[PDB]
Amino acid sequence: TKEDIARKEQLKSLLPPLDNIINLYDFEYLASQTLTKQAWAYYSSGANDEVTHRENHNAYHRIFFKPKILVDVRKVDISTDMLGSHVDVPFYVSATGLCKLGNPLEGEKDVARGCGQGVTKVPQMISTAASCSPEEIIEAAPSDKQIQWYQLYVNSDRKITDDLVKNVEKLGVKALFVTVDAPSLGQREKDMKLKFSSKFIDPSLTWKDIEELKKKTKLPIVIKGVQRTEDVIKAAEIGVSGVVLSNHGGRQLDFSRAPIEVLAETMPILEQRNLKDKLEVFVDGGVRRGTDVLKALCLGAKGVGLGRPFLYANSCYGRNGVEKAIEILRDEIEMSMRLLGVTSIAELKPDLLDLSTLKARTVGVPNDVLYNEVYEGPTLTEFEDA
Amino acid sequence: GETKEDIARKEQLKSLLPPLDNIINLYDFEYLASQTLTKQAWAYYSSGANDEVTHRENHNAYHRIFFKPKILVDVRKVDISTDMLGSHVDVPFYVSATGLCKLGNPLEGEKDVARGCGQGVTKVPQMISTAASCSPEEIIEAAPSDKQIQWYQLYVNSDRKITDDLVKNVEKLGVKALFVTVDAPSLGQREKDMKLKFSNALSKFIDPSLTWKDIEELKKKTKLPIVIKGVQRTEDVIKAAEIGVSGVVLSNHGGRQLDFSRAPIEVLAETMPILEQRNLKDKLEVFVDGGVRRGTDVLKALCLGAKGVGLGRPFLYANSCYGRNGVEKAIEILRDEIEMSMRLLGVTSIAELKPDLLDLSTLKARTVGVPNDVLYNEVYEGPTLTEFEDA
Amino acid sequence: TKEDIARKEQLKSLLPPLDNIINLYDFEYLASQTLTKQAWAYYSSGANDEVTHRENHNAYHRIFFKPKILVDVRKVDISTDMLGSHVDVPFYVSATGLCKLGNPLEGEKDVARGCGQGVTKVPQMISTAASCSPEEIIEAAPSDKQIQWYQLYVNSDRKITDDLVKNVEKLGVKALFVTVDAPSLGQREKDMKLKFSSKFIDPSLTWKDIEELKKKTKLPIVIKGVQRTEDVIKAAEIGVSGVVLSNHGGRQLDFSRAPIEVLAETMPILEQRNLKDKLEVFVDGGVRRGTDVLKALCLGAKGVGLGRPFLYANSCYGRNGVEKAIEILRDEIEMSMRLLGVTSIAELKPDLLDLSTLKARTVGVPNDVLYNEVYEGPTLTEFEDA
Amino acid sequence: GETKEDIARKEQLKSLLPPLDNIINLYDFEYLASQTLTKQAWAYYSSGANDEVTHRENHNAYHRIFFKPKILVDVRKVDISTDMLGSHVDVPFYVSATGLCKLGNPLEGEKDVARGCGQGVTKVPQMISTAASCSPEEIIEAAPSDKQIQWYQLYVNSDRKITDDLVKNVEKLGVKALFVTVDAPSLGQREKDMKLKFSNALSKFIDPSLTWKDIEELKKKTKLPIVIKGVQRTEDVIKAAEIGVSGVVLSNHGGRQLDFSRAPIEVLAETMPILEQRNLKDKLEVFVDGGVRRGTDVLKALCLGAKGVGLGRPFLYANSCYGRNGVEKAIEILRDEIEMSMRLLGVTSIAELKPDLLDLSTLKARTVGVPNDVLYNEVYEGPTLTEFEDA
Ligand SMILES: Cc1cc2c(cc1C)[n+](S(=O)(=O)[O-])c1c(=O)[nH]c(=O)nc-1n2C[C@H](O)[C@H](O)[C@H](O)COP(=O)(O)O
Ligand SMILES: Cc1cc2c(cc1C)[n+](S(=O)(=O)[O-])c1c(=O)[nH]c(=O)nc-1n2C[C@H](O)[C@H](O)[C@H](O)COP(=O)(O)O
Ligand SMILES: Cc1cc2c(cc1C)[n+](S(=O)(=O)[O-])c1c(=O)[nH]c(=O)nc-1n2C[C@H](O)[C@H](O)[C@H](O)COP(=O)(O)O
Ligand SMILES: Cc1cc2c(cc1C)[n+](S(=O)(=O)[O-])c1c(=O)[nH]c(=O)nc-1n2C[C@H](O)[C@H](O)[C@H](O)COP(=O)(O)O
Repeated sequence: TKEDIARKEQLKSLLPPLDNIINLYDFEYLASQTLTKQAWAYYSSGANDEVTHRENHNAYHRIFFKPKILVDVRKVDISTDMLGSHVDVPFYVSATGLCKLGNPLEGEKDVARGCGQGVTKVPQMISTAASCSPEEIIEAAPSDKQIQWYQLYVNSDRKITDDLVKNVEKLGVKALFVTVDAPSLGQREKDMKLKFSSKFIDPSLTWKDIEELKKKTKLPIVIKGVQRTEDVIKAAEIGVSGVVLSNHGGRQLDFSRAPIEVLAETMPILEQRNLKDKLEVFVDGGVRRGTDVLKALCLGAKGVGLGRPFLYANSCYGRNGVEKAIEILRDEIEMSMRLLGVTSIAELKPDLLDLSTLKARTVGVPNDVLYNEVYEGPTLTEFEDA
Repeated sequence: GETKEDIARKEQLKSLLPPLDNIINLYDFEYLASQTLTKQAWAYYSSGANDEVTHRENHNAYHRIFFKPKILVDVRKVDISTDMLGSHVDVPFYVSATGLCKLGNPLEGEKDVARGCGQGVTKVPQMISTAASCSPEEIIEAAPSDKQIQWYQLYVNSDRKITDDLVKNVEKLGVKALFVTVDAPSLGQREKDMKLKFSNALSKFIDPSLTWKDIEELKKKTKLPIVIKGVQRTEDVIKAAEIGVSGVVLSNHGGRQLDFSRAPIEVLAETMPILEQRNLKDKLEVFVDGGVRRGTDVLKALCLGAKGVGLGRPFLYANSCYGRNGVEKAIEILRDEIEMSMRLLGVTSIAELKPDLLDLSTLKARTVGVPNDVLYNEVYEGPTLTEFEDA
Repeated sequence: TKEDIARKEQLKSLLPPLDNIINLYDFEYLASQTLTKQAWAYYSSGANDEVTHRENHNAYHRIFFKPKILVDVRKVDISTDMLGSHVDVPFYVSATGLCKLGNPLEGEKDVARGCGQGVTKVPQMISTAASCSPEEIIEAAPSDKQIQWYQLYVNSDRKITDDLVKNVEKLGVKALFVTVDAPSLGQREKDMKLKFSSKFIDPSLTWKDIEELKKKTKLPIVIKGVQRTEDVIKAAEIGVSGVVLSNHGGRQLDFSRAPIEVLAETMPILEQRNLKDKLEVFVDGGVRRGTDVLKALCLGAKGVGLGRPFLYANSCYGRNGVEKAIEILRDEIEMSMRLLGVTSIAELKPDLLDLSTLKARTVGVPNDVLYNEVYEGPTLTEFEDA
Repeated sequence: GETKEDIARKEQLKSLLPPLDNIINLYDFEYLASQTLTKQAWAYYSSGANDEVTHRENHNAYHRIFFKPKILVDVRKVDISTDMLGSHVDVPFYVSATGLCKLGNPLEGEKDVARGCGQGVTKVPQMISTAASCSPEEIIEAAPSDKQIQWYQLYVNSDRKITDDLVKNVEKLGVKALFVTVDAPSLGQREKDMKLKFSNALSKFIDPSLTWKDIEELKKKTKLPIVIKGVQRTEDVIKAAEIGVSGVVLSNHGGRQLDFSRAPIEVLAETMPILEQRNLKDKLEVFVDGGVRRGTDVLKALCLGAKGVGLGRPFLYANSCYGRNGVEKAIEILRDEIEMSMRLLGVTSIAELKPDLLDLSTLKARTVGVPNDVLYNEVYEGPTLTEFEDA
């Protein structure tokens, strides 16, 4: 609408220096003002009323910390293992389709770059729906040490999916995340409203098919989009490597629970049956601060994913932005680890958390409109007129 | 009390209404109606009893329920048809009785909802109000389809002969059930309505004497299935089963009667397990209404074991902005919302919607916060986001 | 501040016709705009941060109704007995000092008039701190049938209080409410802020003194301002007639509980010890609708008081306003009784109430300012530009 | 990053500040400071770690506690004096350590709080910060009264000789206890502060290695009572008692360090009963700080068994607007708030403040609402009040 005049003025040199970016929300704010209406709609959107998208995040605040004091914390290590690889941090960039809307010149290529160009090396989940080719993305990663996973929507045409699995294996991805929370497309209304002037994805995907995909590949399988303890147990029973507790960033079923709350529930069940070492359990949704990450890890998550935050960093400052987002988050984790009073990821245990109010998921009774309207609050002292 | 704001409202209405294809959800209809209906029409449709808490609560209580969706289930094909009161129904929801539909649709009123409910590929049951602005005969005649279900809403008169003639007439006109409304012996005080009359409660028409005996007698006078509409507690659900009526609507009249009646979704959750405990499982069909605006709302109620879920206001609004095709669009929006969240839920039929698909652990978290600390919050300044360069 | 120009313009003929007053809040609104800054401050005020004042009301919303349908409700009776007198309604006007601030010409006289001038006769509690004399108030009541109670602050000079008790007995008051929640004055900051350009009340009042006051008078004693089950039991043990569960309209101790919540707690204790008939138990605070009254009565209150609502009616439309406030409330009760499915005050029992969430008295965790600020809600469909 | 808004702030400050007698509560000081301090001073004082939730929570958690006041008790005379760490104290509260008090009071800084704490009829303990802008000697010299209590806040340096000299110096200067701060091995990220630096974390100074052994050693090196400041869980309270230190401050540094540390009032409630269960009753004096702004806040903490309650920010604000007499006014406001609500509580001394005066049943109701339904709430129109006549 010939208004992106204003839009290139902000982008251009009105953007703050990267070094002035304090947190992940800063990236989000700037993204909100500079992207095209449709890039913004496509990235920021959730399903229907977007309660789950929001509740993904808010549920972290239903958990508090019980930190240890008087512990030597001079030295902290936040490295860990995810899917047989050693990783610098306990988080990753979750898979995120069509990055070219926000970063038109480089797209998914810049995520790879930002994930390996600096001191800390963060795993990248690549979308089957990436606007770049899997080859353009792997051959762009500036360090052999960095790792890459492939996210898979299994096609109705299973020949397509059988060759895809084979092409990514030989390109060096270290795992397959099979997305199972999107048999039909979540109704994302922000998109639709602006639009006013599936085959891609097989809705028949079965457990039996996952049993089958186990046999046709040597890459480790994580079932991405589990939303129930019962199905975590089912992933164990069929012997996949892992599972992402996820609701697609609240882009699919609205009133899916927060994965953090589901985590809290499933981990203890997985212990009453030996299964803690069997199944790596990942978590995404709503994660915006180092303490969110820490809460997850304390509950038993092997790793925690982020989508939108990185997507927004990438869309404003490309690869450099991604590297900074990594820096911001990695420091948030170390700094708060220290205040928690532990020194390694393996020391992050449930006794560090206060879980007594996890289930305080409330809906107030409607506000008394008349009563509140006529009431006049207390008032501060004023300053003389002089 | 309308100005020549009849004009501001008319240009609004007049071609400024967006194309029907651009309506995404049931709220849109609501929004459009709020700007285009006459002040009296808007007040009559949109209002509730006293402080309107029950009205809003009806809706919010749905949000105290979350889902436990099944993954990696074959959800290629999905069917949302079911049965209600002995008839096959394309859909698990229906249009509840609303009086005076001509305030919003002056030309056609209830006839246009009959048309919307029955014209297209998806057909929806319609409950006809005793306070309908059109006649029963007009509304039944108007029905474009033989396979479409019309039900009749009854207010029993103090003069029982009138009620007797009425029941005989609608049975003969071919309605398929009687919903006897029991939650309005006294008329709920809808203050938005009163606020117009100035600056702009017992009646013989609805008999405040209606009793359990009266319902018992009524069922010997007709072969139509009888439903008690306006049940607000489990004790009365059990009572309904005892007198052997067909069903019950857990309802509070859309928050238009008693304020601080519970959300029907909450009563449902309490009631159905107690109806297993006592065997009465499928002796009584249990319907729920009020505050339903999304397919996931409908799904939650069915998972608790509602036979069907009714909507009032959303259909009023569609009819008032877009007549018959508005009603069909409303039917399509909701139909699609239900099918699509069934797939994501991991079930393929109505019978497969069961309590184990719901997380019910925070159902009871209906809270009133301690008043906030206005001075503390006033002086407090929150974090801010980075700004763009000054220039 | 020569602004009460505006003030007499509203008062004068800008005031809506009495017949256009729908509810008790309407009176409150109009009062808010027309009273002097200091009358408003003096009436509307609560203690410190005014949480209790507000929580008095909000706690009613922590209770829902379980109403009976298919009950013949053609006929309802809301009459009852309070302190050996038959009363038309199950409520009363609580005592309220200095009514001349709002109604300068008539004051406490107009409350009496409004309480007996129309069809329904409501009891009046008279303040020891009334701006009118007890004689001017009793001799103004236009029906002998109407009843009057006296509220007593016992003076440090007990001669003053001994003659006062004697003067009100012979003037025909049918009871004494001894106020015990105000040994020191609650800090009411709205007053203080505007003011910037005790002996009256004995802080040594003891149980022993109430035992003593029992002997020196034949009028029935209600201890007004009980805030604990433990002290209700103490009023029983010393054989007073009644007790008002009250915190002075949140004008005294902030973070006193809502009397409704205290009611809910004490009534069942009074049954596990025979005491339900022994002690009449009254309740005030926050009551603004017929359903508030009904909730109280269902829990076992013998009556429910209101202050501010009547005070505001009286201050805008004097005696006529008071009569209308009575009408508004009395109809609210009958109408909702009917919808509840009972026909007499004695049928108002706890089984009519849903008490499962009485203790859902919550404080949210602080709002996530950044997260919420950047989030953009869903949006309604717009209307064409045309 | 100050404009010649140094001027807008100076006319504000300059005689436009209201008379001290017109200040009603601790919030007023806060308000006045927010308009008169330099941007850096305001950010440094008012800010917390990351999203600042713990900071606000410190305060709100007090509101999860209600009172069970005793009636018809003789409350003519009331006494709020008590003892802390072996000294008699006029009051149950104290001024916690805040660094850099010269940002707000350029001329006098910490010396003016020393004066405010000790000048008048009511005297209040002062904890001196290691990051004080004035010197210990300056601040102690400044104390107008022999009977006034000064305590010292210690950050142990990586170079322990510096800490050793410091402890010997302040002991000799006559401070009455050591508060060793343990909740800041890493510096909390206070983003309001950072937001100025642009567009306008380990240090050798605070040793991140500090250990339980180090505290044990410290107590053999001084006769002063030692308090561990920044205890955030009961497990560490038990640990403090085991090594036989004098006391513990349940504190999270005013929400300036770990975000999502609990409200200390909540930890208090959990901790004290466990300190009966194990006998350790009065082996350890337990202090609480953070979010305290009213006398009833102080009362709640004492009823749970705190020995004393500390305040940071409110005293900073009084000192920054009004220097020494601001501090005294703050002391008087709070002193009066405590005495007056003791009477209404129905007790007459500190020892009489016990758990049975509190309603603790909703202490755990720390909730996060499900996000609200923006579309539902948007279209919804509430009831309105009557209007005055058009004319
Ligand atoms: C933001 C976003 C997220 C997407 C995403 C696209 C966007 C714009 N997409 S999508 O086009 O199908 O909807 C996917 C995707 O391709 N496949 C997938 O498994 N997850 C996808 N995710 C979800 C992602 O994997 C995380 O679950 C999600 O972003 C986590 O939520 P936050 O963004 O709140 O961290
Ligand atoms: C919105 C509305 C609802 C009415 C309604 C009128 C309006 C404007 N009316 S009424 O004039 O008596 O109040 C009736 C009616 O005629 N008879 C009846 O049984 N239900 C009536 N209902 C209630 C209706 O049957 C549903 O219970 C109600 O609309 C469901 O709530 P929602 O609108 O929130 O879905
Ligand atoms: C509104 C108000 C109430 C007063 C009241 C004065 C005002 C302006 N006064 S007072 O000057 O001491 O504070 C008294 C009073 O005289 N004595 C008393 O027992 N109650 C007094 N009450 C409290 C009254 O008895 C009720 O408890 C209170 O008004 C009930 O709260 P609502 O106003 O919210 O119903
Ligand atoms: C407000 C504030 C508090 C500081 C404070 C500085 C400020 C501006 N500082 S600080 O520079 O390291 O962060 C200290 C300090 O020097 N040393 C210490 O032990 N506590 C320090 N505190 C914390 C103080 O001792 C109390 O725990 C805190 O102020 C209590 O919280 P309220 O302000 O909410 O009462």
